[PDB]
Amino acid sequence: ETFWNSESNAELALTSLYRGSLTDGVEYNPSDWWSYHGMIMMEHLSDNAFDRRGENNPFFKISSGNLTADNAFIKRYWETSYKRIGYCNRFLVGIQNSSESEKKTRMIAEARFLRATQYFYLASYFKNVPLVENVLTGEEANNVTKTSQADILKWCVTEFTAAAADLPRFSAIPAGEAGRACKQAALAFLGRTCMLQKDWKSGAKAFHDIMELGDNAINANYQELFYPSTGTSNKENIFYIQYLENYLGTGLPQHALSAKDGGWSLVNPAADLYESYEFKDGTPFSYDDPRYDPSNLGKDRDPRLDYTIYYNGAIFMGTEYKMSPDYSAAKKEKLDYTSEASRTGFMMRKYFEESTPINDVQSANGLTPVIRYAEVLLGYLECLVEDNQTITQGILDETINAVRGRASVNMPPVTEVTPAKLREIVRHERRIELAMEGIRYWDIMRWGIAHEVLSQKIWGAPYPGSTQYATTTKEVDPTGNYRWYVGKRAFRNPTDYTWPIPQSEQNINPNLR
Repeated sequence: ETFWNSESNAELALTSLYRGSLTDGVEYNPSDWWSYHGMIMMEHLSDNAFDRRGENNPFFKISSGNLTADNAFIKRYWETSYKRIGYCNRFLVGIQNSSESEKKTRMIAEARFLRATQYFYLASYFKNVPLVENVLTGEEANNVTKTSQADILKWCVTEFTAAAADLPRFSAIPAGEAGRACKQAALAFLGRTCMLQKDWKSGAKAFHDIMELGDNAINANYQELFYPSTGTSNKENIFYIQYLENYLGTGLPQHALSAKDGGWSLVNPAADLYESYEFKDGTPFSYDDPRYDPSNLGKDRDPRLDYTIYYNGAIFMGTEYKMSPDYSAAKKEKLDYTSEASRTGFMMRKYFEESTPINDVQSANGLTPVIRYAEVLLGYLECLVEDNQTITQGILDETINAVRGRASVNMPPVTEVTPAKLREIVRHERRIELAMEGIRYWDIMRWGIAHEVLSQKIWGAPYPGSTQYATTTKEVDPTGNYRWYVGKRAFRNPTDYTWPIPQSEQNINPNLR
């Protein structure tokens, strides 16, 4: 009532809309689509990575062929979404009659952006869900009906478009507003919404609008995009989550560092990601190529491999990572099926600013991008290809080659303009560029290839020099490359393209059965 008489009170409410259910530190399940477990660890559901908790862990079961409606992780995603939606709805109603101002107009756009992102993610995975815009009582909420995915996505287009119009451009966001949604953040989600609709023409336009605004650019340094000290002082990270150790610190280090650095090794990259990176001359990787060096897995490979993952013998935080079937379990250096250590032989390097001390691995500074300009450039190109628009070398140079040409990466430029061939090149570049950032599952789902890439066994790092490998891997690598057997998936086509409505909600509301 009187609360809304004050712009500072509106600002306070808006801070809660951004925060959602995120809390300080370690989380054992998602607290938001953008939390470390909600976003980054979705890579565990993809062909890029594995969850150390293993094949029986219900998070991993989301895409392994074993998802059921009583799953605790899908219920978290559902409830945190609808909790934020409900607070956005109250905010949008409550602010309507407050004094007009530029700040009021901006904050309405921020609330609409935030609400629409929740429906974007709900629509990506649950697909057909209640579209709630009004403040409901508990009873009313228990009797809502589903809206189709197509109708939700159309609504998201309208909402992201309206939000973008009234959000400041990226260049107008000062340092003190780091983390706040800009025009380009809303346009990037608009573009992703259009790709889900397969409205490729509209998606190309949304991403191209970001490019033509001219506020963003590819950063010279790839690693620094993901570090707290540098991640907000570049022109590439459009939308991100900043963690400040005195406020809501991130527990990602506790969870994803290895034992030598105080962590629990929860995040484990897989062999199929390791194998995806090109050689330095841009040709595809093969274990049969003489450039493959089992003593230095990142040597003569795309620099993004060593920037993103590490492995036995690599240096991380100034000391050597030791991980092998031959090493000591007491030292948490053994690769096995039980220790508090990597299940694959790989670890994630991305997001860890190695030269800067971390005072508390359970509540650290951190910076996790949600929308990067590299995704915008690759998204634009993907949309043009899918919309049957002619690709020129100029277009390649402004998109895929700007991403590959980043100074710290400097990979050979693409010249392919044949659309069928370019589709696979762009999808692959996107896989490499965005690896371990929580987008791969979203991509393999929307592309309709999840049932192909998640129909397979999961392998780990190669160990040709291991004496214990032959008798301790659950299965000897049938390709002859001595990769560790990690586990398997049997994603169901079509069932696992859609998450079921959580069981508790089906039980309450007959319209959701």
